[PDB]
Amino acid sequence: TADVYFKRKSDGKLVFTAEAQTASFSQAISEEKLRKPLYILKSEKEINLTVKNAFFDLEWLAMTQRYEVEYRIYIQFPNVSPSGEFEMSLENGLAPEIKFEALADTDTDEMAVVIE
Amino acid sequence: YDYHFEVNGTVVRHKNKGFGYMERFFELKESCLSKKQYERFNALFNFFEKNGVICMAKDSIEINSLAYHGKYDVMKKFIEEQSVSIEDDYKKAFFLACLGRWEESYDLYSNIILNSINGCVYYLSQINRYRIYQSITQAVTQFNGLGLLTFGRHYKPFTDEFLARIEREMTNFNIDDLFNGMPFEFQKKYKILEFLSLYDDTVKLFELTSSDIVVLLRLYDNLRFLYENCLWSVSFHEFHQYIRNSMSLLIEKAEYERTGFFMEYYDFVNISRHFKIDDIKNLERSCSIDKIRFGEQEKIEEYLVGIAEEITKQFSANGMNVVFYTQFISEAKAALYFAKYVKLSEEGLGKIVKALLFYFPERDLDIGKRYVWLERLTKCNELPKSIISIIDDFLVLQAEKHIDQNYSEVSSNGLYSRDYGALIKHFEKNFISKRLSEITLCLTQDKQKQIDFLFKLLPLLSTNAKSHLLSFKSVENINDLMNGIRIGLIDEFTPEHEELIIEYLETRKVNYIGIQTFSSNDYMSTFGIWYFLEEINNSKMEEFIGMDDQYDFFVDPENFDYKKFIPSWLKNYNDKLLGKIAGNKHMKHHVIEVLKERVKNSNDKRYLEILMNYFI
Amino acid sequence: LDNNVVECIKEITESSRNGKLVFFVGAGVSTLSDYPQWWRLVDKYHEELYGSPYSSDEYLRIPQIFYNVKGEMAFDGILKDFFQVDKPTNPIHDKILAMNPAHVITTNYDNLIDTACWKRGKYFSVISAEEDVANATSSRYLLKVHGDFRKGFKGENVVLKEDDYLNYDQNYPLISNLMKTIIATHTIVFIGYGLGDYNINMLLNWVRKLQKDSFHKPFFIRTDPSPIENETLIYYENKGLRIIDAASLIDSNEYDYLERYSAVMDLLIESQETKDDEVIDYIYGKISPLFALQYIRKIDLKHVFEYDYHFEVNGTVVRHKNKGFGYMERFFELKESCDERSKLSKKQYERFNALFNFFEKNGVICMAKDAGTLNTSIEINSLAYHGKYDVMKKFIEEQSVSIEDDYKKAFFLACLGRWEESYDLYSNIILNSGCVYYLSQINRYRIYQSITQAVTQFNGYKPFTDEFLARIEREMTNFNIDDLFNGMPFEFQKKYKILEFLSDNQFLYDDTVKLFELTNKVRSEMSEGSYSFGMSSDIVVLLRLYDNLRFLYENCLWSVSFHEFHQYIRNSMSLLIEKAEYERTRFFMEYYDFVNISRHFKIDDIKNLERS
Repeated sequence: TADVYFKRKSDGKLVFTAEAQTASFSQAISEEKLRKPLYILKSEKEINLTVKNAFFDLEWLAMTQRYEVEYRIYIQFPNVSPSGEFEMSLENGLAPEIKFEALADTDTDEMAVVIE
Repeated sequence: YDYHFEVNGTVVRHKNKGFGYMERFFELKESCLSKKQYERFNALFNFFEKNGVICMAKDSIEINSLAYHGKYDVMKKFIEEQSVSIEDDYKKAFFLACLGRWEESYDLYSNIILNSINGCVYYLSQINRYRIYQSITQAVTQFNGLGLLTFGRHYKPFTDEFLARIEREMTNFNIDDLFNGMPFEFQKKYKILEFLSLYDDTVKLFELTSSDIVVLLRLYDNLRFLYENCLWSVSFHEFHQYIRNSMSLLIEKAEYERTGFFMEYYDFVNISRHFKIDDIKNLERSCSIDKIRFGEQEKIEEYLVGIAEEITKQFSANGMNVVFYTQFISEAKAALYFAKYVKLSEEGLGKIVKALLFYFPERDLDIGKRYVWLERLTKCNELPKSIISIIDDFLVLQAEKHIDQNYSEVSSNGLYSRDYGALIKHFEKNFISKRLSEITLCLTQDKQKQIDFLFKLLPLLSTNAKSHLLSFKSVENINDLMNGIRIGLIDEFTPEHEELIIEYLETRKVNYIGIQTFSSNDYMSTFGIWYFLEEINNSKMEEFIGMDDQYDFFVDPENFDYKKFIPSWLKNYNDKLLGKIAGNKHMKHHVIEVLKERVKNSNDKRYLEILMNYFI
Repeated sequence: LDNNVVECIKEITESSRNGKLVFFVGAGVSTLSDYPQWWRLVDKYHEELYGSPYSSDEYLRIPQIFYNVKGEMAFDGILKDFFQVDKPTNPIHDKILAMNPAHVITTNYDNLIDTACWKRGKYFSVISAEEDVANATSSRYLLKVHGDFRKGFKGENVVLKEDDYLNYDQNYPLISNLMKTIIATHTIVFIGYGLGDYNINMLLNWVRKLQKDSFHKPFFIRTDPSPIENETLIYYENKGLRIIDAASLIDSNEYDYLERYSAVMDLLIESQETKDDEVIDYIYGKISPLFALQYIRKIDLKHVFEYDYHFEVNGTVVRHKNKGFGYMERFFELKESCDERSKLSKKQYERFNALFNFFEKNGVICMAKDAGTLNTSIEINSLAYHGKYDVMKKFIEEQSVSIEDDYKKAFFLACLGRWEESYDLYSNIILNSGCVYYLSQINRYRIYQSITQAVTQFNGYKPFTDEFLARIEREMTNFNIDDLFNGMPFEFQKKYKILEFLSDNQFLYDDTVKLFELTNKVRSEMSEGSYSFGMSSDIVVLLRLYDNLRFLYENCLWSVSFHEFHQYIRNSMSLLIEKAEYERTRFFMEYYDFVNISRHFKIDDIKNLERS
């Protein structure tokens, strides 16, 4: 039952607080034929996270009329962007699940960092 | 239940114990009685045949609705047409709701409800009217809660007056008691429509895990029931889930039974619509779907081009319709992801590729995810020269935006504009970009973000631009050398470059020494694998043993303590590396032990390939 | 508004919840929206007969005189040209609709209430003339006890003149009978009526004719500007009425009636469609009956509260569909904090420990927000599950202390395979029978099915004599189970809602679908290799399985042996073991899980788990 703290990258303001439910690190290679020279270690590494319960801060929703996510001993995730996919059910709806993925910058070439 | 009507269209009696009336009917239907019954007989005739009811058991279903085919333009001129009759209003409001415009549909469905005095149409109108209200509230909930987070701004497609108006009416209105509160004649004549006020066929799906035919055919029956009847609940999650479970299970069972099955144009619609990017990706992993035969390729070309036409019209003019965006964008991204396995004409290929690159919003598919979407299309369709132009000026426009110092392309997938240039160079090996080289000719020290961007696309640039760009560039940091290596500038490790790698190793040694952190820069692995490949010829990194894994594994494998070996290591290597690892022979027994454990524990079938192609 | 109006308001809202309420619409409501009221018409008749211009007898007589001397055509024409003015409805109509009345009795002759009813969308069977009562196309009636103009504008279609009121009984017998029986079998709320109205007087005379305590005292809403006098209040209280005044409720001017109608009616509709004592009283009635059942499925506790709060299988609750007070949130603060629970009434506190005894025994803990670490501790206090096969024989021969044990030993016989004797006393419980009557009814139906399928299995040994097979068929072939829940007292199918699925043959229709989504979700986690940091979808499958299994065994439902249930149990363990195998090579075995694999799995299936 890890707790998720989603903030904007520009400031330290908490965008929201959630409960982490799933995380995927299923990195793999791309197509070999389409992509003697020096070895490069090409890969298609991807990391995704999903939370089942979310709660947006009152100040954030009041002021809102790049991001960083940290979930808890505790592990950070810089340059994370959400996947705003919505689907509606015939049954009235109530657990807002939010899925987000960590971006990789060209200059730093790192996607996940964890401190202890 | 007197005659159990099975899916195929034949008749089997189940409960009738008296005289057989259905038996008499088809006999008169087949052979050649009062005149007033004649018109009743003929009227009953076409209804049965049109509805797929033909004859008994002893003796291809199509859908024609502008919404099902994705005709977001044919049905637009229908909208402006003056609806002739009450039924014309019913299909109109359903059609109005698909292209966003939920407020307009709410108006019309209210009008028909007060208008109609059979009365059956008053039921589906009532059901649809409630569904859009349920639809609106969920969308309103998303926009204020998640719409601010996703798009970054508040849209509020509906005025405060409308949302206050709608809640005033649907309050104290339940869908459960709607059916009971109808004339008793209506209840008897329409004993079927209570289940509307999906769940039924889902249970039967579980029981069957022929099975494939009886599951596949009834799928169109539901689609010919919801879509063809202008029923708005066909836009909800539960029906999506039923389609999601039905198709995903069928291909798994078909592939399992094959180890045959083919799918038509109608089978493109459900996978493109109700399946997400994870469902398709999961479907790829469990079973290989490239073996599937793709018939009716003529239909798929018009669909993919047409859906690629809509995004070009939408995103290029007056932003986009937020109400229509959520329903359509999800269907659009999956279809392009699908289009790897289909064959498309050159004119159509240019249409879909241009929409995928230029007019596709960045917030949905970043440069990494847009690249793999593009790359998948290259599998079945070889690269045409017109598409080469599309990727050409796409990179040129990307170079233009590389003027702001804050703006750097960021990709979750880990792929950037460099891989585009390699892909064009892969299919051409002689392409010279005139526009980018021209900007490289006018390249000065001011635009630093420009220097390292055209560095990644050096082979595409002309020789004149190569000299111009190289004058202001030198190997400074670690990423610079791999940028030069990726393009192909460096084919041998010069003595100067031997100093940057070891100095970085000093840096990684310096910062490692009481609190440690784990990252995925995979820079130590590149240094270590080079020693295994003998590309480096310096024995000075042996003092950094224990810095990270995949470093001592390729420098001093004889004492790596392979208890920390990650089996997913063999995947990241290539054909040359796998032979080298197998041919080194100082850990082949260890690798063949880790290669064999995964093949039995998991059904990934890729560790099977690595086990087999080189016997490492 | 201290005591003598709150009783009325809770009574009315309770009746509305049950669906048993009827609104006697008066003439004040119809005249609130502009409409030519009667005294304009009678003074117009006078101005026709005489030069210049009122007791009720004159109201009845002047049109009577005009009809007598001037004939029919003139009276018909003036009435038609004075009552043909169509008008839009007023908000009171949509309010009285939103109150959801079972039937509507109106002494008005305008097509105004029906128009609003059609605009809202509710369908009512309008009753205007004599013959229309026979051809009623619905069970909800809109009685127009004084006729209307729908058939035409001719005078006799409605009743206005004196002789029409004299010959009302002999001209409208069926409508009068319908009015009397609807008043008797429902609750009646009078709206828009002057206290001195003639219809009210005749109706009060009729209720005076009846005997004592043979009816509910009807509720009468008065809205005259003068505050109610005590004397008339006593006079009409002893006259079998209970009266609510808008003059004492608020203050307003004498020449506006819309605001005073709206005040009382909005108070009526809005009030429960507060404090802790009401809260614990509120959920007690919703929770007290279920003490008959040893175990309750958590996924069904939502249906107890009309889907108010979503119960998670792990013991956590989040507000799902609450727009009023957070009553159960308050209850948990009574549970966690003894201080506030100490300050409660004795009877409430005596109630409180019962749910405190209840909510502990079913595993619910607190909110999901306030939840912490939860242990998956499940116990099965059912002898059949533990397989103490000597004990139920000991439990069977003993004499039955009560009817509850009579059902328990009846199921023990069914567990022992001797379903012939099990059926024999199953009819005895039905004879002796009342919640168990429903449980005795269906289990008698399920147990018949097993024997019949068993009969085909053996024939396709003679365990049962033909007469026992003859008697079983006569009583059963007529018996249908689909109507069993509907064929029940109104309180029972309202109070006991979570027992609907035992009736239909598909007792696990919902539980299968919800597991498949998890099953494909779990098999999704198989390939993508994603860890489940939170409460995993696989655990809730085990929690759901333990939830459903406990209810079926503890409460003695014959579905514990059906292949649909056995397949449902088997398919749950297959994936949970499958996940554990993949987790190990990236759940541990217990005695409780050992029973289900040994009980509900076939031999070939066990090989399949071994092979994979």
